[PDB]
Amino acid sequence: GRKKGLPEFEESAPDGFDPENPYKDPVAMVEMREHIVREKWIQIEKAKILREKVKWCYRVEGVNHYQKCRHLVQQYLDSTRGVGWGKDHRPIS
Amino acid sequence: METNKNKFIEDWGSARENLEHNFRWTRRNFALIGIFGIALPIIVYKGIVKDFHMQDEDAGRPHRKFL
Amino acid sequence: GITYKGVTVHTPKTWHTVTGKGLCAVMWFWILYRAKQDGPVVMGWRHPWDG
Amino acid sequence: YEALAWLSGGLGFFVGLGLLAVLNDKASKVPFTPRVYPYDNLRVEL
Amino acid sequence: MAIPLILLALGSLFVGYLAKDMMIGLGTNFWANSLLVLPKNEILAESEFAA
Amino acid sequence: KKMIATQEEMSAAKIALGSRDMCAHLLIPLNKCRQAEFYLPWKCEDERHVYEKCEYELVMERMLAMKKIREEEALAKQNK
Amino acid sequence: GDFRAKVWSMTGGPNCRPKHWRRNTAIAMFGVFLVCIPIAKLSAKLEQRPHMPVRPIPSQIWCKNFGTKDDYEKEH
Amino acid sequence: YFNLSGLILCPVLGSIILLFIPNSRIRLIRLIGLCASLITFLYSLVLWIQFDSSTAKFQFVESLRWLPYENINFYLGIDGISLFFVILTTFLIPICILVGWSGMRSYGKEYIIAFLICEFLMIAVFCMLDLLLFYVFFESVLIPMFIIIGVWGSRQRKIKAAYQFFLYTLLGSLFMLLAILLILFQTGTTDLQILLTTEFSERRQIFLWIAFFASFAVKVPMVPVHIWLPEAHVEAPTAGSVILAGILLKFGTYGFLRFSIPMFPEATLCFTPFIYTLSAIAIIYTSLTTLRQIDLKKIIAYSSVAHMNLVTIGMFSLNIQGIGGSILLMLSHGLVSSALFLCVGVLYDRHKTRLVRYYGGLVSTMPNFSTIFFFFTLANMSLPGTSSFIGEFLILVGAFQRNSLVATLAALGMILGAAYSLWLYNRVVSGNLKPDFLHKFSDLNGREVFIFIPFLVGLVWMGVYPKVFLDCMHTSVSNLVQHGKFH
Amino acid sequence: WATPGHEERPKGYFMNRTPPAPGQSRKWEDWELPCYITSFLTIVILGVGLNAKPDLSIETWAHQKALERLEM
Amino acid sequence: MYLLIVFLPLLGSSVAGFFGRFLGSEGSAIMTTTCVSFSSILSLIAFYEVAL
Ligand SMILES: CCCCCCCCCCCCCCCCCC(=O)O[C@@H](COC(=O)CCCCCCCCCCCCCCC)COP(=O)(O)OCC[N+](C)(C)C
Ligand SMILES: CCCCCCCCCCCCCCCCCCCC(=O)O[C@H](COC(=O)CCCCCCCCCCCCCC)COP(=O)(O)OCCN
Repeated sequence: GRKKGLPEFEESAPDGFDPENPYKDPVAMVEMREHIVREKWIQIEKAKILREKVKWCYRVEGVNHYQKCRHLVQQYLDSTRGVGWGKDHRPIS
Repeated sequence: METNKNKFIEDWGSARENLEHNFRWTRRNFALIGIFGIALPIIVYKGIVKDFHMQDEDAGRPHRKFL
Repeated sequence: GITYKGVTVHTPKTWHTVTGKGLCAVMWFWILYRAKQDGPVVMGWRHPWDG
Repeated sequence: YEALAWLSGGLGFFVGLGLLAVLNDKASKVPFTPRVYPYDNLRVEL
Repeated sequence: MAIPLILLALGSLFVGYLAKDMMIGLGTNFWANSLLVLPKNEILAESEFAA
Repeated sequence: KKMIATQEEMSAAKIALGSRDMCAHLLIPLNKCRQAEFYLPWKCEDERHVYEKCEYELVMERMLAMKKIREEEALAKQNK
Repeated sequence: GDFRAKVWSMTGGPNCRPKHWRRNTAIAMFGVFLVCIPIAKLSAKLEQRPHMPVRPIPSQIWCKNFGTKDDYEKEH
Repeated sequence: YFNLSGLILCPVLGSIILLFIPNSRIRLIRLIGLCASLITFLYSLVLWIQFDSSTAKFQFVESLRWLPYENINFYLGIDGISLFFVILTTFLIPICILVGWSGMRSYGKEYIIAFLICEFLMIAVFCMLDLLLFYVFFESVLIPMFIIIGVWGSRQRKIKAAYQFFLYTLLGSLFMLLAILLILFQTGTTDLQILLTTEFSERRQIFLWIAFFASFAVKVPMVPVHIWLPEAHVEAPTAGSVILAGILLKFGTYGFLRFSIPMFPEATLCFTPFIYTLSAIAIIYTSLTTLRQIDLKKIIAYSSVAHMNLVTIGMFSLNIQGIGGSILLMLSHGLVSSALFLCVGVLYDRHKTRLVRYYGGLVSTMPNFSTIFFFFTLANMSLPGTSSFIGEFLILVGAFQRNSLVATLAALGMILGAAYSLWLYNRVVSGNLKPDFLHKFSDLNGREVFIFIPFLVGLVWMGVYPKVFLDCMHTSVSNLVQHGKFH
Repeated sequence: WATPGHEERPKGYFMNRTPPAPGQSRKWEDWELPCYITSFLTIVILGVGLNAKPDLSIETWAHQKALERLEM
Repeated sequence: MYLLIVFLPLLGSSVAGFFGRFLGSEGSAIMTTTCVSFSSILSLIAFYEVAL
């Protein structure tokens, strides 16, 4: 069987997980790992969406691109500050 | 279809293959083997470890022991 | 064509020398016309009505 | 070995000529003031 | 191998004149997004007149 | 001299940054003229000369200002 | 090429000049045209052109996307 | 409903059936071996279609009890990482049968039996989730490849190649086995999922990681022990030389990506600079060594070493770019090295030289082989649009996310890799012919011109559109890099 | 150009296989059918399998969840 | 129209190199010149549609 659609996943964070003793509960480890990776990919796609928005900005902006898209530039950069598995700046989620 | 394989080639080919019989730990070659066997690995190891240390210094995080 | 004392060369084609001469003439004319029009502009003799 | 000195000597001519440009100080003899533009030198445009 | 020569000859006699105004015309609208000209490092207007 | 017609009227035309000087007001009709024609070097002349006049007058203003400042700087190199 | 007439030479031997090459040339042009028709169809299908032209260009005769990207907020 | 077990059983059935029939009917033996290999390949492709790339948990699992307590058992299963290795090892075997198709009457039924046993065993290695039994199958390939190398190998030095190959996989293998036993006694089970979720002692991970690396630094041609690959690879048959550089070199990297990166995360961080230095010096030294070689086989065997060493730079740089590029370059090398060694094999099976200076200026005589060799050595260059570039550049990008020195040396590796690759190309296919020892020689027949067609199409498919391959692995790679990294 | 030329057939033989006598087939090789059918099945199953398979992955799921979440 | 400019030379070379025997020593040359000439013509069309 299949849902023949998008793979719906539980948005709710899994229960029974303690940051002080993660290794105590093994059965809850894998779904917490999956949830963390899914949230990281959500952030990655948000950054990609902002990149697409500035992509479409730069064409219409013309010579004076700084004037009317400066607000979106900061929005795109702050997303790129906490990106996934990247440079030395590791986000603390 | 097999090549003629003239005699003046296989001797040099085997000499390149059988070079293991010519090694007597000469001092100049001993220094040559030692430098590229130890020093360059040590120099590059210091390079990467100090690159990591300088990267971590700017972020302010304490340096990993890196044993 | 003809030989001087052992070397003979084919006559240059009519459709080559004629075009070469005419095109050299027209580029000379273009150069001289450009000199007539904006010659003083690049030599500082007169500015292109901007001061 | 003789050809090597030409590379050092040739580059020596350029840095020697490069040293001459340093000693000439072309930067401070501008006949013009720095450019002025409206709207705070295009601060909103930058 | 003579027609391309003729085309390049007719090019490198008028292309420069026909392109001088339309690529560098002291503020032409030909590089809206292709080039970014810095306001500070913009020695074009002062060059032609102060030289 | 100062501005007369800038900001949104200037913004409407894709004026190159750095080409927005004090007397860039007449540059906008000029740039419609360039877009109107097929960028012919010889077809449009009258509208280009006024912009070169703008730039040329600005260039004399700048050079005379710097000649003035050099005139006071000449007094600075006087050790009695 | 004494022996070179025995090799297949996928792109052509030393001096091939086949007996009937003009017909092969014509069928080659026909094939290139037939294969570049779908390329043209795809190109006309995907082309944004965010800005409207100043004067009517030979475009917008097969391209329908013109001024469709001046809405840079609903972008995925 | 095609499961993982049928794929494993197909080579077994092909081998058992092949032993029943006698050796007089040689055509039946080759036909049945090729048919079994091809149906296994088709089954592997079918398994690809029904692969869920969204979930992080493992695909089809078949559990067969091994100990009476169900403490440890055959736990088969594929993921984003293991699937493509299974596809590649199913794809290479029919090629192996097809290259030596003409000489089958000289080899016999032992040759196809050995190759199908290798296919079975290599499939069992990649798609299983029991750490101990994976070790059993991990060096279980000793016997069949020992037979393949020894029985049909060099003239008289075949004995020494077998011994060096067999000796290099003993001390490190059993030193790994000691760590296997310590892990089994400490935790209690060898199930991979259980072992991932275990608190190992901080001082303990160093010893276990060192023991694991010791047995993987021999399969992956690291600096200390990599001299076996050139000698034992020249002194090897062409079909045994196309899986030795096609699959066996993947065991070390895959073992690193399975039982080393997850289980020992902070040990990986603490040992990161050392691996970087080893890989960089390996790349540089191998690049400088391979440009003064006259053996027709080692010239690309060293290229294989360089590529495998470059793999570890981004494989050990914990990153989605680094690991993804690692597996992409791994598949790319598994194709390109296989193609290069097939080209060397066809060159050798006509002239029987095993040199480089004998061949020269044969482009006027074998143009098809010239084009095919150019394309293969062109892919070895890592051109964009070819297989190697996407993966290798992804490795460079991922490593430069972490460190800025060592992988610059990795990139400097290709400043000479491309150079000596084209220089090697120009030894053979360029210049004037020398008909003093090249009297008669032919071009590729119908078999070996069609054998490269899958290689060509796979290479271009890697080069121009690698999204489908990256699509199925981004879940597994991201899960791998984030394991034991709570924050 | 105007002249038709010479060399009635291109030089060399494809795959070095000598052409058979007229009226006889090419005498397909013993592995020719088993491997050509394998290639045909692989091509078709990749063509219709990799495209008819659902586009389920983490890129598209993250895309949908990023579109739905950015609005708030 | 705009995709054509970059693929006419590629396709023409591909066919003239895979089947250079068919087109001979002159047909291949003339067809490559034809393909690149129409590529340049569409390049001029693109120049008018983009520059002016
Ligand atoms: C990762 C790859 C990315 C794509 C790269 C493609 C670049 C082209 C690759 C092949 C280039 C041709 C090199 C072939 C070997 C060169 C020497 C040779 O063997 O040539 C052959 C074949 O010649 C060829 O070059 C044909 C090969 C095709 C060349 C055109 C390639 C076009 C397709 C590739 C690009 C397509 C566009 C991009 C695809 C997405 C025979 O030449 P003859 O003229 O017949 O000489 C006769 C020999 N003798 C005198 C001894 C009798
Ligand atoms: C000499 C004659 C050779 C004839 C070859 C064909 C003639 C054309 C020659 C050009 C070369 C073509 C090579 C294939 C290039 C494919 C490029 C596009 C691929 C692509 O991205 O689209 C995918 C299509 O999958 C597919 O269906 C691709 C099928 C390709 C089958 C190739 C089989 C190669 C087998 C090699 C095995 C090697 C294994 C090594 C691990 C799915 O795209 P999507 O993600 O958007 O999904 C769609 C969901 N709606």
